[PDB]
Amino acid sequence: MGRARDAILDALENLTAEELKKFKLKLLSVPLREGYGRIPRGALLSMDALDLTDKLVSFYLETYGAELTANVLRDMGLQEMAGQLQAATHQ
Amino acid sequence: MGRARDAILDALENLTAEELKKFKLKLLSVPLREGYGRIPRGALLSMDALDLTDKLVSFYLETYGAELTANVLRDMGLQEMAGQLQAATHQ
Amino acid sequence: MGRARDAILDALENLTAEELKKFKLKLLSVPLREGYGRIPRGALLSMDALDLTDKLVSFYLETYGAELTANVLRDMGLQEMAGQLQAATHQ
Amino acid sequence: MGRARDAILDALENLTAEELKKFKLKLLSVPLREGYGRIPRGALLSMDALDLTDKLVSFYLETYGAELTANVLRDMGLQEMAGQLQAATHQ
Amino acid sequence: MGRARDAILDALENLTAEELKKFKLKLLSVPLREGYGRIPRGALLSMDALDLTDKLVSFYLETYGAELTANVLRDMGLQEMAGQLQAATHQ
Amino acid sequence: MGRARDAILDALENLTAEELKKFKLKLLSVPLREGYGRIPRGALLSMDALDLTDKLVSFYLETYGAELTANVLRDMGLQEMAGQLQAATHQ
Amino acid sequence: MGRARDAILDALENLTAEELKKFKLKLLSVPLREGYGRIPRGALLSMDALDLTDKLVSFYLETYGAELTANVLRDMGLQEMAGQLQAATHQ
Amino acid sequence: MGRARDAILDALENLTAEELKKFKLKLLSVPLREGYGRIPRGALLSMDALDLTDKLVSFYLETYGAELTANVLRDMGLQEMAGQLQAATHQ
Amino acid sequence: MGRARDAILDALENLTAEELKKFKLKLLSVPLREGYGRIPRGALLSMDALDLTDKLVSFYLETYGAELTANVLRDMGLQEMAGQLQAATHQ
Amino acid sequence: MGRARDAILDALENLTAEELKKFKLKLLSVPLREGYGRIPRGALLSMDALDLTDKLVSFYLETYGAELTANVLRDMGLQEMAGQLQAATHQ
Amino acid sequence: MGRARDAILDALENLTAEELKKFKLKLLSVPLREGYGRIPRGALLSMDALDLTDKLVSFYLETYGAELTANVLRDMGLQEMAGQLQAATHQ
Amino acid sequence: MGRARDAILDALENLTAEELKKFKLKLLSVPLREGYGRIPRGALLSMDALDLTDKLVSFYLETYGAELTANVLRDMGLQEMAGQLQAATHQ
Amino acid sequence: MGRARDAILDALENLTAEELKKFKLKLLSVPLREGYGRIPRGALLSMDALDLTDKLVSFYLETYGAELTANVLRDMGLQEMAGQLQAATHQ
Amino acid sequence: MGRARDAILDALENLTAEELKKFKLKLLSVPLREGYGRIPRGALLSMDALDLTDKLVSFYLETYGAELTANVLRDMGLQEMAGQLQAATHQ
Repeated sequence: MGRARDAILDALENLTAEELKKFKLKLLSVPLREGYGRIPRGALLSMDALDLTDKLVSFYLETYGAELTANVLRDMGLQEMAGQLQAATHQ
Repeated sequence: MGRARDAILDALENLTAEELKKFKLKLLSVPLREGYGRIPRGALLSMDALDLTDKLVSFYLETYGAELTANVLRDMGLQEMAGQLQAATHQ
Repeated sequence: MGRARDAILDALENLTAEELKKFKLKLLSVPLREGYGRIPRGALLSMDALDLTDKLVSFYLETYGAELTANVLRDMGLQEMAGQLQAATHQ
Repeated sequence: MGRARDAILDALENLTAEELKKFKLKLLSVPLREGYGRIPRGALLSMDALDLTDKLVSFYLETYGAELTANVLRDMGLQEMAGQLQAATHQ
Repeated sequence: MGRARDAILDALENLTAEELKKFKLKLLSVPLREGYGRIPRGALLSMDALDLTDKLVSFYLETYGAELTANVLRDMGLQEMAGQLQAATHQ
Repeated sequence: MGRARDAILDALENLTAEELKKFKLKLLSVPLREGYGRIPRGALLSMDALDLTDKLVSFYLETYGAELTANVLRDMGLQEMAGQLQAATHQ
Repeated sequence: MGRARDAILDALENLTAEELKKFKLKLLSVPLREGYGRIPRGALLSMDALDLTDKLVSFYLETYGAELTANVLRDMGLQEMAGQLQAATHQ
Repeated sequence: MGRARDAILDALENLTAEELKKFKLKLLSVPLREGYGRIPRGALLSMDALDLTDKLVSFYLETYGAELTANVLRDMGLQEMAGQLQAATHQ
Repeated sequence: MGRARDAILDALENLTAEELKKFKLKLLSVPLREGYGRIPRGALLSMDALDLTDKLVSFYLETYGAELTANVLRDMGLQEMAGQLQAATHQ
Repeated sequence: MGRARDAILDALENLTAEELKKFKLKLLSVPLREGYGRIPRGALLSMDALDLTDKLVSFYLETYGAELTANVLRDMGLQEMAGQLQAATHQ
Repeated sequence: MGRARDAILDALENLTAEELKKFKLKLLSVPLREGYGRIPRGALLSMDALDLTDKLVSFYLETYGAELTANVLRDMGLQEMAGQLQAATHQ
Repeated sequence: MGRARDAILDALENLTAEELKKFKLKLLSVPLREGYGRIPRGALLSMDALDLTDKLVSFYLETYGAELTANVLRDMGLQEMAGQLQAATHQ
Repeated sequence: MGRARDAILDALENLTAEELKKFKLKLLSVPLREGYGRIPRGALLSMDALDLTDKLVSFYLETYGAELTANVLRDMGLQEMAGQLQAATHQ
Repeated sequence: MGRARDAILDALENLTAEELKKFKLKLLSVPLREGYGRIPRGALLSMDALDLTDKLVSFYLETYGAELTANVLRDMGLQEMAGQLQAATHQ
């Protein structure tokens, strides 16, 4: 199996309990590519980091999951974690 | 078979674990059209979203089930979920 | 032979294991027209869906069997199955 | 056949699994008028709502069964279900 | 020929597969009037409802058979079938 | 189905979590008219607003439940909420 | 015939299925007086309450069967059933 | 049947979940009179209030069960519940 | 015989107890081609993964069963299991 | 001699006992061509797979028997057994 | 007589009932060598471990039966039981 | 008949459901004396306390069964039940 | 049998519930040696420590199971636990 | 049974939620006498005062459990509670 389910985790474990809430909230309205579903609010607003990584790799694929996570992280301002995630995923 | 069972599921899965309890509680006293039964309290206060959608579509019909769910959601305040459900059901 | 023995089966097979028990219990006290016997308690509380349909069509005629099944199903609130049964049997 | 086997069911399905256990426990020590037996503890501690209603109407007659159910429900506090049961059975 | 042979059947067909065994067990120890024999344990613990009714009406008389069946049903707790049998047999 | 179950909820939702504890505590010693039970401590000291409304409408009736809630709210000082509840319930 | 075949039932029927298995297991190692056989393990671990009472009264006598049942019931802790069984059998 | 099985419940429902664990823990080491068994630890640390009352009235008798519950409640500090239980049981 | 009965299992065994229920629920209303029956609701809402795969390959053929499972999995959002299912079945 | 009795046999042995009862029940109401009799209920509701195949090939002919059993299997939902049966019988 | 009928048993008795169903399911679609028949689905989905071993050694020979069991165990994941079976069979 | 089948039960009944699963798991890898068999994994991971005691006394004799139970309890940490079992068994 | 099933357990019981979730998550994407299967996601995300150890020793052998557990523990950071496991396993 | 399971509780309920964590942490490294096991981290870092007392008196005996608790309490500075525990235990 691909390692992308780990590189996401290392990016979502560096977020404090305050930035994780913001990440989950931003995940509710980020534009999505065609053919991909959206996580329901009831489950999204209660998952912790681990379930979030699992469901991100589940709904989307490894490549698109990593790209979406990086885009959301750069959207909220945190570019250190976003840069680390992009570096880990690309090569 | 009507697709309104999926529309109700897509609306009841966007409610938090606390809003679902409110929905189930309001379902106990909402006025009902004549000839339609009322869900017993013993099972109402224990079902999750999936069982709730199934039993809602079973007890009432597709059209009346969607209408009742929209009315209950509108009553409790959530104006976005009711709008989405009405848009999905009407056309 | 009449097809009413198949419409009842398609309706009693759509009930979960808990609703079938309720159906069998309510079959013990539903009002009956004159000239029609009542299913004994000893055998009724143990039959599955197939035996129940067979005994319903044997004790009661096809028209009255379907009508009684629809009435009992509508009494307990399950009206999707009742409407399906009425549509199947009337025409 | 009398309808008392139904009005009891509607009383026992409107209370959750938590106080159904309390109802079954109270049924072991409720005072009984002479000539009526007591439900054995071996089955009473595992019977669900449907079986409980059936056994209540079987051991106890319709009038006394409804009266005993109403008295037990009133004893444990729930006076809405007790009121509904009295209204249904009395007239 | 006596009609109460039917009524006993109507009383023993309302017993599920469980309390029929209990009825047969109580038939081995119920007190008996003088001049009446006891059913041997070898064949009693294997008969169904029909054979049980036939042998009950054979060993004892029609009136005493009905009375004994009613007494055993009353002693084991079932006070509805016993009342129904008494109503059927006395008049 | 009375609407008094919804009027109480609106009364128990506009008060903060700090005074919900005070309301539940005052509910333990409020005088009660004869024939009505008292909610046990073990359950009472743990239910939130929704279960509290359900239990209040269950143990007492609609009219008495609303009156008791209004009286308790008036006792703890909140005159705005008691007035709103009385206005909703009376007409 | 002896009535102790009934009282024994009244002891083995008011205990749950979880402790019936414990009773049957403990019946395997209880000491016995001389001249009395032991119930075979193959049949003992499968009988229900009724067969257990019948076999207990068959293998042992009325008095010794009741006494052994009371002793075993005391050994497993249940003293209410043992007390009522002794009260029934002694006089 | 004695009513003391009802008083004990009224004493075990007036203490919160945290105090129930303490009660069950102190029940593991309270001194017992001779001839009375001790509840096994495996089942004692998992029962709720209802099963606890049933087991207490089962292993011990009505009077000793009430007395032991009162003594344990007094030892663990709760004097109000112990006094209420003693008042309910003694007269 | 065809190997697609193994791939479907490999897709249905990667779902937790929660989205398996969603899969079963959405299997009740997915559009079907002509000549293909619909799984009865009574048995569908109780099967585990293994029975579900067996029945899916039974009612629908190898290719259509795999395609329907893939479509349903895509509809609920899980496009990781759907992707591998399509990869396995197509070649 | 015609080997259609083997195709019917190995088609009816690929379905569980639960589906065999459904097959036997639906055999009671399937439409029949003129000149062909109907299997009586007395034997139909008791035969196992082997003598069922024997009776199907006896009452009807090889071609008509295979066609009828294929139609019944198709109607009750199993499209996999029906397809292989048609493939075997046609050529 | 060969001992492979025992080595298979020790392999099919050391796995829980959850993966016994998986074993029986995968036995329906595993590739088979030429000249070897397939176990009918009607009986296969109901046998326990002992009947399964007997049928495996009857349909397939000792060596091929052991080899097929080892292959099926390997495919489903369990490589501890498969290694034990290979060690017991080969030498 | 030895009493060691009881001392084991008292040892396996004073430990909660969490330690019972650990006990059963450790029973799969404990070193065994020569000439004694090992309990198969299929049945071991599903038996409760009573079945576990029966099988322990069946496979291993009284002395070795008690000694093995004491050793397993000691190895898994519980030094109180192990000491109690040793005291009960040795003298 | 080998002692390796005990070394793993002691490693998995010394990490809290939050690290067990991380361990089970990293078990979904760890590289695997050829010929070894992967634990299905549906069952993996719900097992506790004991079931996890059982499955780890089941799918992978003792040596590879311990090695993989140590590798995952080092990957997720815990170096004390991995060192203890390696010391227990190697000698 | 010894009273050491109570005095230990009296020493652990006088600890606020802060130094209880310190007590549980220091319980992970306190030297142990030979023959006694160590509580795993998985449970030690989540158990409350009552579970802690139960597991302390379970893993160790009464005398050693009390002595070890006193030693740990004295180690972390709290001498009032250690002195009280010693006074309660020794005499």
